[PDB]
Amino acid sequence: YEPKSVKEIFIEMKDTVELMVDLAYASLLFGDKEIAEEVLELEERIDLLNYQLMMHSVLAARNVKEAEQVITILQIANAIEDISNAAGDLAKMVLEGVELHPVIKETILEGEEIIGKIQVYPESVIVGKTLGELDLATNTGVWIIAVRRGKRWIFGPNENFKIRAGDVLIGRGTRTSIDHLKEIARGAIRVIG
Amino acid sequence: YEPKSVKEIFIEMKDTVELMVDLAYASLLFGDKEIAEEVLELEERIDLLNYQLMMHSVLAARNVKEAEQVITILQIANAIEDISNAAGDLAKMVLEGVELHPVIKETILEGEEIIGKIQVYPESVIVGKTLGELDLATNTGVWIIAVRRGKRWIFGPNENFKIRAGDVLIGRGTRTSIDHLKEIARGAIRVIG
Ligand SMILES: [K+]
Ligand SMILES: [K+]
Ligand SMILES: [K+]
Ligand SMILES: [K+]
Repeated sequence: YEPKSVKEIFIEMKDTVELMVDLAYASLLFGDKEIAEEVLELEERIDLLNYQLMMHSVLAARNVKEAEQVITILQIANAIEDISNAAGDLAKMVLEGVELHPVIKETILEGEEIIGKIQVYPESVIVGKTLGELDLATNTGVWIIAVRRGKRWIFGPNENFKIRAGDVLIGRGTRTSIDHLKEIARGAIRVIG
Repeated sequence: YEPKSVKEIFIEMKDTVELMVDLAYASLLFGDKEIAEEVLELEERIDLLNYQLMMHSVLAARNVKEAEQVITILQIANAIEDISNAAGDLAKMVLEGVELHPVIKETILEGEEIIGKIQVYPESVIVGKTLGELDLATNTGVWIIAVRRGKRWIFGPNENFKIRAGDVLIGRGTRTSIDHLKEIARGAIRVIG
């Protein structure tokens, strides 16, 4: 069983907690319980990652100096853990079926950074391309945090994920970026970058 | 004194806490105490905003139904507050001069989403343009969270902020997006979008 490094564990924690906050907001925006449940499942992966980060960290330190540096890692993971649980608190609200004040969804759609639902049409130039090749974050400023494909959800999709007509992309980015990607997705704009 | 709405207060809280997390990571990456101090100052603005959100919220509810909806707002603000304090915990570490384990900066530079320092040269096409007109988030995928201009920091700059040669932009985005913006900033790529 090949050994993982502290860094790769740390990186997954950081990447994961950020995905969780995005999905938490998405679950509130669309009042979607499945997205919310994904957030709680990720919250457990965070706890697991944190445990491994601690195991690795602890064993790594053998002298005072090393110990002090290992502690800085644990402190940041602790802060990450707090952000994780906060995201979990947001998801719980959706899972409880609570009736949300209307300003909540509006706020999510009107902040500097929003969550948007993007329908992919048959004639769009992104149909048949992987996220890896499209690399939407880089090329559009829109970060794809999930895709609804029929009755299934693909959360935090790879660079290997290939887009199909009918897919519904859940993206994060500025309003303008989102509206832009929609036109592309609609096929109205037959060019990316 | 014109009345603010719950939404605008809520929006500033959400926008602000996100800026705080970005700056927290930036203060760790560059071991920069001034950025870290900005994070603690923002943490106070969050508390203030939260207080106002509570005042407004409380007064708004007059019946059981309204009260239940107002509570959903307070619950989310509470989660935001937890993310705020977590960001503050990260900044405290930098302010304490703690010696960071090397994996920390590497992790910030190697995650899915990174923090990058971008030098603007005299010959770059963005010199003399406002963020509003460049709207880098939309047009490049790079989110500018701050600018170091000489001996001064401008945090969370407006759409009215005009870029100058010599400015050092602090951006958030994918590695590829960041490297791209650097070429533009270098003037090597005389075209944006
Ligand atoms: K040890
Ligand atoms: K805590
Ligand atoms: K009342
Ligand atoms: K707490």
